[PDB]
Amino acid sequence: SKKFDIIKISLASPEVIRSWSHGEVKKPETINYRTFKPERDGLFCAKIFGPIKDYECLCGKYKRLKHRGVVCERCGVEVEQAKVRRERMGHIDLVCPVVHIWYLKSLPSRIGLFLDMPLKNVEKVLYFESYIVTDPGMTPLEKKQLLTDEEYAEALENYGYEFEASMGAEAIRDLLADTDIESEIELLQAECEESKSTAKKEKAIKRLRLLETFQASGNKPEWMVMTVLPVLPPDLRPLVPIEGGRFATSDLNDLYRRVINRNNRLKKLLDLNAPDIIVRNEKRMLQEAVDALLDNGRRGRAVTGSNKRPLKSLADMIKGKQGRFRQNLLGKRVDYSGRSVITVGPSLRLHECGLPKKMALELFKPFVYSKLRLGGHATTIKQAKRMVELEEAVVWDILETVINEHPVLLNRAPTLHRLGIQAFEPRLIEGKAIQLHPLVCAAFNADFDGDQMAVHVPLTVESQLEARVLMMSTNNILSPASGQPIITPTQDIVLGLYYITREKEGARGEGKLFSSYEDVSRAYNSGTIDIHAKIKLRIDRQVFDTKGNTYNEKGVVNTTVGRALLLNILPEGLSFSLLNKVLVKKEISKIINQAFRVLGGKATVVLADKLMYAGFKYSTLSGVSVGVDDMTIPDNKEAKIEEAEKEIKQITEQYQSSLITENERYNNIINIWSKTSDEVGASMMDAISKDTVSINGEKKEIESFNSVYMMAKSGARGSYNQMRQLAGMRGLMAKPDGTMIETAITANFREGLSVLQYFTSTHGARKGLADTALKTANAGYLTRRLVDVAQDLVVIEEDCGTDDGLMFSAIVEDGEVKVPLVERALGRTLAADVVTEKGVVLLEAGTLLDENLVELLDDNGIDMIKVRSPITCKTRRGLCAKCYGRDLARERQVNVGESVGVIAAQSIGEPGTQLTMGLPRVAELFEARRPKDAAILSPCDGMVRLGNRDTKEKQRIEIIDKNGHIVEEILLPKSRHLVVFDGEQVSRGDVLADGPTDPHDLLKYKGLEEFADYILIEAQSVYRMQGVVINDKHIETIVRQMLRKAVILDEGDSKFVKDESIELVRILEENDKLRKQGKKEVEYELVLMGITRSSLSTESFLSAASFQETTRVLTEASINSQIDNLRGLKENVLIGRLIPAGTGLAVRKESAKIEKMRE
Amino acid sequence: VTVEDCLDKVETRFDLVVLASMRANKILKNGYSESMENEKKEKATVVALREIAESEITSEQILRNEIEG
DNA sequence: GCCGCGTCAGA
DNA sequence: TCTGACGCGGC
Ligand SMILES: Nc1nc2c(ncn2[C@@H]2O[C@H](COP(=O)(O)OP(=O)(O)O)[C@@H](OP(=O)(O)OP(=O)(O)O)[C@H]2O)c(=O)[nH]1
Ligand SMILES: [Mg+2]
Ligand SMILES: [Zn+2]
Ligand SMILES: [Zn+2]
Repeated sequence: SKKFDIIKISLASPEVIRSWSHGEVKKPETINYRTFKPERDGLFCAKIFGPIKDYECLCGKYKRLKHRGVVCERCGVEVEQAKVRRERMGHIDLVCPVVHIWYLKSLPSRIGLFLDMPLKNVEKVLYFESYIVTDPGMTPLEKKQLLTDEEYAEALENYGYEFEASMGAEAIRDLLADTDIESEIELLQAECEESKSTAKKEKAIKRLRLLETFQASGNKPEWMVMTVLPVLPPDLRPLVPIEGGRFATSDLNDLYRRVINRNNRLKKLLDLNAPDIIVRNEKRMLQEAVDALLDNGRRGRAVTGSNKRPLKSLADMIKGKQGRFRQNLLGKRVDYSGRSVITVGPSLRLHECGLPKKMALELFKPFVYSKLRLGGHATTIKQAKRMVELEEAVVWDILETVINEHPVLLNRAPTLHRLGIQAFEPRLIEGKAIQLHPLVCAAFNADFDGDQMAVHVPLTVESQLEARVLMMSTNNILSPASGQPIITPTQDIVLGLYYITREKEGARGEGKLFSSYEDVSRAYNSGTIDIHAKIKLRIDRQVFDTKGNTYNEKGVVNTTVGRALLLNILPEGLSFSLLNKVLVKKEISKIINQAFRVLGGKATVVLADKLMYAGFKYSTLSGVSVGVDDMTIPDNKEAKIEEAEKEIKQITEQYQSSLITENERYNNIINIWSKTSDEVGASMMDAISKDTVSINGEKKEIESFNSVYMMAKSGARGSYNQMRQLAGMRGLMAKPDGTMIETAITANFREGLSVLQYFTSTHGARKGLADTALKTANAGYLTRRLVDVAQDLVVIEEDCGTDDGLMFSAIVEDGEVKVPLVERALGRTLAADVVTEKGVVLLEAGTLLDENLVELLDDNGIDMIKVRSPITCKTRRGLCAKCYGRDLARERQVNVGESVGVIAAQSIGEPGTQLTMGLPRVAELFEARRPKDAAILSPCDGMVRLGNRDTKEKQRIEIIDKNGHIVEEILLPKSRHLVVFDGEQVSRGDVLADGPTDPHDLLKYKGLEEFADYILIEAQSVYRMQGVVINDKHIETIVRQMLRKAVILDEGDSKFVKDESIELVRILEENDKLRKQGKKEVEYELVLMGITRSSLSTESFLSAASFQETTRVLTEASINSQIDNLRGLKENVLIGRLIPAGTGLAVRKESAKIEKMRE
Repeated sequence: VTVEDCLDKVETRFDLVVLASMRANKILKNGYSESMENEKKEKATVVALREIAESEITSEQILRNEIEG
């Protein structure tokens, strides 16, 4: 089909290397010093690699169209395009074979396992320190024997010939060549047949697997030692000249030049028959040079240049963050991109953004050229460029027409979540400052403090249409992580609405009656009435019921003038009740959610734009201002401070007598200071919040109109703690240790602080600033690990059809419910039907929960329900739509082709940065790290007792010892106190030692469900305390990847207890399940692994290699000759192929439907 | 666009995008760009979405169009 | 059968 | 710094 659907990695034989090489390099010459041209047999030599110029020989004698494929007799250079040089490869002959550095230093080294001997002894033989007998002979000395030089001489004298003890790489290669796999494997298995792997046998397991893999591959074992090395093409290692008359040279070129000269010197020494010691030194130096070239510093200090920086090995380039796999493969810097400053752009629409004219012209310059050619203004590309250079007036109109309906992508430097990248329609604007909508800013998490954004333009028709369909700002309203809308007003827009909504007990025009909103607006324009004044308005409009029935609402309702003005903005089908309130920021978000759920996204977007317009206009009219007088110090603060000082003096008097201990006095002083500070803070709130005025008929307290209180009450900006500090006191200040300083600050920001008090306060701020910068890297690393673990997960089928799920109940903390069961179960389908205590079934199985449906469970008071989950999902390497249930971002069942794993990984990672104490505990839970001295669990159920030597090896009679007499106990430390009675009926998997729960024990003993419940409770408990909101399903999806490995108790056709993939076991069980009869296909027990351990264990070598540990993964894959189908989103991106998710799956399904109609 | 109107006829939000792309490619290959109508009217890709919103084109009919070409 | 010393590898 | 994994050397 002309397409390669598979990629395989295998060891390369010497014959294969010779076939790859187009030429052989004998002398290390790069370029002639006088003239910058290729050397005759140099690494840059033109004859082997190719011609520098296209269809031009190096001599230049053959320079015409008449000869294209001809080869000049004068020079080896062929006539062809210069591009051939990059793909052209060369080989260097080696006088003495060199062992590969990667296999020898594999850690575990493959050569050491194959020879079944210590790595140190092999290194000693390689260095020539020792002699190994290649041929056993009739002599007693074993073939695997290291002989000292005096011992070797004595053996030669006693036995003379009949035995061989060569040293260096040649001896190791000969030993590898003279090995019989069939003889060794059968004897090794026979040792396996007598299985004693408590200690000695465990090591032997690896050798059998390695031998079997080698036999299956058919690759020669001796191939690991290389008799010849290929040379990388010159273009990959350029020596191109630069300004200042200097040439940049790659590190690889220097290593290649050194190796070639060393090989030439070795050959000359062999030709001269020079002394053996000098030959040995030359052989060792050549081996060291080869090791340095493949990877310098692996076993020795790295060689360095005149600069002294360590040289870069070929292995170094492919690995590391600067490595080729993650640096250029995923960096992919792209053209048609712009970075500019961001402006508030308030007049702009929610879907419209402001773009500078110059940037738009540069980005669409090719499109402008095409339009000009179509117009006929310019008949040539050069003419169009010249007209564009002069910025002709007609060009601007053409640019406006071209960009009228063209989408653009805006991105930020930290893309924590998919919401960060969005698509807007650009409108030409003056100035170089980019303008974006204020509401979209919250999703971007950026502010106008000099922040910079990058704009990308989609060229393809599918990409531009696709970005508009799913990447548009209007499309994203609710957060992917949570249902709550992200488009709600954040700062001033909320404050103006809150100010207008407030009512005044006495105002001009109070008690007036207005028939319609227009009449109230005319009255406000006159200004005789007061906005805070109370009026009665008759309102008649349709209302939408939860069932969706529409009913007419009519009558006279008392409302504030501001609420009546806001009435016009509200759309039809929405009750006036939501507007009839203080309209606090929490209320505005609830109103937006209600509009989106019933009215729909478009109506909600229109309502948000109207609210944003109204808030800006009203806030300016309010003209709220912040002043020093606005903040008010408490009148009784001085008396409280004096009382606290008197209490501290009394404590000091007690300590001086020696009556009280120093530690108790310090604790008492800290408590007294904290109580005084809290009382001072409580007093300040009442005075600022409460204002007393002499209204007609007497003086009464009314809510304060102070700007600071309104801002704090509004919740748009600020908080109670900041108000307490400004009008209150700093009080206790934490030192770097965090222990509160005994002295406390009674000073406040408005009154200022003493120099000593400011110095005491300085440490805490500095410590916090240091903590904020360091934490940024950890959150990103954790998010990357989560993405790697859940990267391939996706939804491929509507229904798995499994009836197995999990039990859901309210997570009471013992002091409060904390989470309602309905909220926890909301958006989740039910695995089984629910039967009421009355015995009448309420909900059928496989029914998705809905807010209307959720009411019944509370009404029926059912505290426990069973719901389907990803862990329970039976699909192989896929998630059914039903198990995920509600997407939770579009308020609909998740559509097929959506990548749940990527979203789940990103949603947990983004919230982590805000939370501080905290991230490490979550990381430990994800890694499945086991706590030290966590506890002990006993599998057998039996009476618990002690009395077995009392030596820290105390054991108990787990066997009953009555029906059958047996002992089932293991040694445990007597250091910790026992948690069991002298006589009791011990149960299987019951805790015997108090301490932290162990994650591994629960899966094998308590089962998967108990472990899943514990993990969910811990993760939700940690996230909720900080107030962050995360859906339970997102946590569970990561857990499903955590358990893909099981131990096979019975190997009917498979291996033994060695870990195997669940997907492999199920398919193998299926193949033997009905292939002949039953065949005892398999018996397995699930196991728990760390997220990094799971990611490295992935079947695809390329995905594992890219994440990290590339050299080790490559070395393991090459011996196995693993053949890998990409089977992944990451594999496709490296090959630049469409991923098997989202649009790509849909295109394939549509193509499959198209084939049938022709068929 | 809001794509919300297009979604009533089409399902999943992915099949609709693929159908719109195929329709836009067919219209561009139809020679529709005489250059006298492109300036006065919106781009073809939006036109395909408008046709889907009207529902006149019919998603099933679009699949039949691929065989013709 | 184990204490206690060690490499590697990422931050 | 560190964590662990993996080690693998002493007894
Ligand atoms: N100010 C504002 N306008 C909105 C908002 N939502 C929609 N609109 C306007 O409604 C029109 C709807 O455009 P379509 O994409 O065709 O309809 P759709 O929203 O139902 O998909 C747009 O017209 P247009 O072609 O973009 O330009 P125009 O017709 O508005 O001038 C847009 O300006 C909003 O939140 N704020
Ligand atoms: Mg900033
Ligand atoms: Zn020539
Ligand atoms: Zn499923």
